Amino acid sequence: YSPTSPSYSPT
Amino acid sequence: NFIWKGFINMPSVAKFVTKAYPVSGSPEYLTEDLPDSIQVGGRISPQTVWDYVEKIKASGTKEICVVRFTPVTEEDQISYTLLFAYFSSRKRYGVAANNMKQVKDMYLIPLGATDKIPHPLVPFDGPGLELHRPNLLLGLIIRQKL
Repeated sequence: YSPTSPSYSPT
Repeated sequence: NFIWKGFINMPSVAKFVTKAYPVSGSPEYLTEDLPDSIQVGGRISPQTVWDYVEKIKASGTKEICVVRFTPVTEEDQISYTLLFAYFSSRKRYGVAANNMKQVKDMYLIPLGATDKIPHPLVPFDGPGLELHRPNLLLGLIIRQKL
């Protein structure tokens, strides 16, 4: 089981 | 007794040299897993990170390392302060975009001098953080364990 990195807003 | 020395680089905000010191679960072999220059490629809400961190803990497949960044010169400190203010004023954490193979995520956390340590990182397993401190950038490193 491997949680996916959350999305973020790019800068 | 610093773990790593290199750049934090957030395009058009600040680029400076820093030393990273252990806070919690941060062995010196982290030196091998951080690039020469950490590229800050995004920003993210703290609540989103803390939700992710508790799934990471439940998986048992990662290690959560906390490090403390320190500016190396007075010139570095000016930019360090710019970057702290960038994230602090927006209530955001920074997201690294150029992680090495063993690092799943790295977040940059602005910790105000009188702020309380965000509770998912408590308690520390390592030197920890002193009570009396300047405004700090912490690095939250999510590293592959197994």
